[PDB]
Amino acid sequence: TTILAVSYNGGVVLAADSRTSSGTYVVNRASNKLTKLTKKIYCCRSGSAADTQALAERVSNYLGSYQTDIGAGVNVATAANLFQKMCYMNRWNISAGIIVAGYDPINGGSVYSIPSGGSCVKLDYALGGSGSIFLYSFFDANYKPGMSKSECVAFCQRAVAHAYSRDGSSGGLIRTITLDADEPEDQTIPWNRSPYCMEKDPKYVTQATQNQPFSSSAKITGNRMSSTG
Amino acid sequence: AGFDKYITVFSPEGSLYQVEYAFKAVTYPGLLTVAIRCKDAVLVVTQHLIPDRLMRPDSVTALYEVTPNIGCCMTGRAPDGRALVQRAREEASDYQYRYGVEIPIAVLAKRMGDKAQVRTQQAGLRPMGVVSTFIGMDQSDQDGSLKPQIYTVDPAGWTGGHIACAAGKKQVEAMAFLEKRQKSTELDALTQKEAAMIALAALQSAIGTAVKAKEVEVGRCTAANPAFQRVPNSEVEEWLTAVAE
Repeated sequence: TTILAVSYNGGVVLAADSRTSSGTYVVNRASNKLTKLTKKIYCCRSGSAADTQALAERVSNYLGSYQTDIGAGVNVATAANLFQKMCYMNRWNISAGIIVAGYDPINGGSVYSIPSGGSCVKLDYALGGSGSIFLYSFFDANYKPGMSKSECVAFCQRAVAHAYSRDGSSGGLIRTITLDADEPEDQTIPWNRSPYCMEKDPKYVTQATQNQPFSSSAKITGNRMSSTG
Repeated sequence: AGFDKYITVFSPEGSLYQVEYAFKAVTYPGLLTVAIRCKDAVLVVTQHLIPDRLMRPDSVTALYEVTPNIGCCMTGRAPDGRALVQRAREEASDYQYRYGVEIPIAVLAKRMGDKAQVRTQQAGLRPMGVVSTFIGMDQSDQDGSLKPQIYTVDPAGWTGGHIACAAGKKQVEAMAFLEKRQKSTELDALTQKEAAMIALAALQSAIGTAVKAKEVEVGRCTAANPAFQRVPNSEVEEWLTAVAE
């Protein structure tokens, strides 16, 4: 499970994998971890699936009522605070890491990270899930703030493809969504079109010389690939 | 045997006097609303008159939105209506939270009618003096299209669908005009502009003042945009000028 959100000028870009696994078996290979709360606020949920689904739908049911009552759009701080409160008074029973990202006309685009513990940190870019730790040292190197909308979604897809290539718990479709002043737009690039994969990476084409032929010299010359040879 | 009319009890001839006096509270504030539905849309027009000229002309209203898809007008005692909306809104969230779909319109009308019947049974509570009209568009089955709906709930709880309802001050003259207009044409075949012309003509027939644009607010639900929304004065003026001929 890998989820991430990156903020740019206009709004935010959410990206995530699509695979729920039972430890070592792919239960669902086309899952959807980007849950909408409002029209312009989404959440990427990681950890357990039942707990985060209950939380997402409870908070979205709250947000629908607040917005109808006040009659004007909802900030992202509201939704992030609701999530933090809930995931804080259930912190012993649930294992739920949330990334709440959205756009409001007041403060532009915003990304909040609510980890397992239950805190709430408002960031410029957030990562989460079991396969995240492979992305930190990817963002420290290849990421610069102030990107455009298109280059942002390209970088997000690239980050997720580098995260689920090495991680076992992650994989499948790459699902991204862009939230900004215009309509929120979605995109799902499959695995057979991903911007990276360790099978098509030409540095992993030549194999490790492990099966040495029974030979007379100590020169290593590659594997033994047939019985005659 | 002395009072018979200060609490919820039956009087000798078989009437609930507190529910018979709650029909005189709706017609008290002198407001009048007309809701109509054409082939593709629902319109609700209400008098929105602020005789005082120091009051914000956009603060006091009658149209509320119960759900993104269902709106309502509240005729009668002004605060009551407001409170009622809150109840409706609550029942939506529960429903929206407990079953996972947005609440139908007939279900909301039935539940808001039942809540009204409970007050007419216990001695303590006072019946809500407000004739609520929920307008919306519902999913029609076996074809998937959206069908317009207008539901009315009284202080007693007499919920009912409608083709065109009128509520409030001089509502009988408005209903008579609508009935006379219906005997000729077919309301479920008219278009939105004609329907709004008929609604405005009924309202101007019931009060007889040839209303201007700033005294009425119009709310609409359309098959194209299913959400309830109120239409600007730049559109109501176009129907006023057309009724003028």
